[PDB]
Amino acid sequence: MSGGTAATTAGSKVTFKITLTSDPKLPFKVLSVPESTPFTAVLKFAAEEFKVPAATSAIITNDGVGVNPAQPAGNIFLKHGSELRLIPRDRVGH
Repeated sequence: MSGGTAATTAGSKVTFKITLTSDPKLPFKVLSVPESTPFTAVLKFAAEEFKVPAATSAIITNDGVGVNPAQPAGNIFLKHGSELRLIPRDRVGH
């Protein structure tokens, strides 16, 4: 079949993998978007699956880096890649 891809593939795009590190559950989230899409939209789609507010939530990495929704998807994948995690901000700015 032509045009029957279960995963969204447009051509030049970066894949993101976010899991819940603060909660006991670890529902992985796959976000396939182009470098044009900023991390603000990426964190939004991830927070949508986690059932949490993206405005008051930050994205850390599997190593231990609190990445913020400001850089573009291309820069986020270039810096870390697909190792990401969702964490709710408790104080002003995490």
